[PDB]
Amino acid sequence: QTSAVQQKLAALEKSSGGRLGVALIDTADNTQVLYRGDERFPMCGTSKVMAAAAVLKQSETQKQLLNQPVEIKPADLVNYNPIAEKHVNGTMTLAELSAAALQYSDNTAMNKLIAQLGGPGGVTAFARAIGDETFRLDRTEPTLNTAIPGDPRDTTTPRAMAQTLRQLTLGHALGETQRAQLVTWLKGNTTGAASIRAGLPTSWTVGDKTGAGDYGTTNDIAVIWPQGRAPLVLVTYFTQPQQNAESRRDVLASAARIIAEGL
Ligand SMILES: CO/N=C(\C(=O)N[C@@H]1C(=O)N2C(C(=O)O)=C(COC(C)=O)CS[C@H]12)c1csc(N)n1
Repeated sequence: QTSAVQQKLAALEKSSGGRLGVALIDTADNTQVLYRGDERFPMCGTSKVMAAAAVLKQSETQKQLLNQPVEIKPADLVNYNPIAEKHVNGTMTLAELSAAALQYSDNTAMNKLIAQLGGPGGVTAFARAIGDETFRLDRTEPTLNTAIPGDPRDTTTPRAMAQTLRQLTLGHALGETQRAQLVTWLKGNTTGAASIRAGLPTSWTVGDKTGAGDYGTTNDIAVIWPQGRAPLVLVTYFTQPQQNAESRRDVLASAARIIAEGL
């Protein structure tokens, strides 16, 4: 059985030609609205939130960890390194790496976060530690974005990622200082204007992390503070049947617009 919300999302999905996954959590009453909420989707860059959060968790017991400089070698650079390329034969702190990964989608920066955690398995272990039983990170950048049909690697479900993003940004999966830091990073994201943000009232404060990959995979996860009501968490995942499909950030904006109706 479906609600009008789910029917609108299904119609959007059909018109888009792809596969859409949505999870909304309204913290006013802890209700969820889901569309393909328990299907796996390739996370691509939305996985950078889990890696940054894992390092924040480490820093709760290692207080200067975020300010630890990490060497950036020429050999570290991968396919998209807008911030890290400014620091080749130099350093970035774990805070700077987190900001670059989250706010500029820097893939080299993500690889340093992954390395700090001991590899993709370290990121997954953090996910399990905060109660996310679904998330899995298997690969480093750039191959974690291959988004191959049927491939379980580097996937999660909309429901799981929404629950986790809520716990990280509004709940207490992290310490208070670290939660605030993650919120600050997400709020300052530079890559999200055309995605969930484009489908929501401009007066709402939004923190988000985008992701993109092959199969026209177009993703965004967001924490949302509407004017005068409890915050929301929204995950919108989208992927398409053919490997070189075009990005569709408009589909994410449309999904957000549908979800926002009545709120
Ligand atoms: C093998 O890797 N292939 C990638 C890829 O690097 N995806 C990563 C990902 O997510 N990224 C983000 C991200 O984390 O959102 C953005 C966003 O950056 C900007 C400026 O908005 C830039 S691409 C990078 C890819 C991307 S699209 C396609 N067919 N493939």
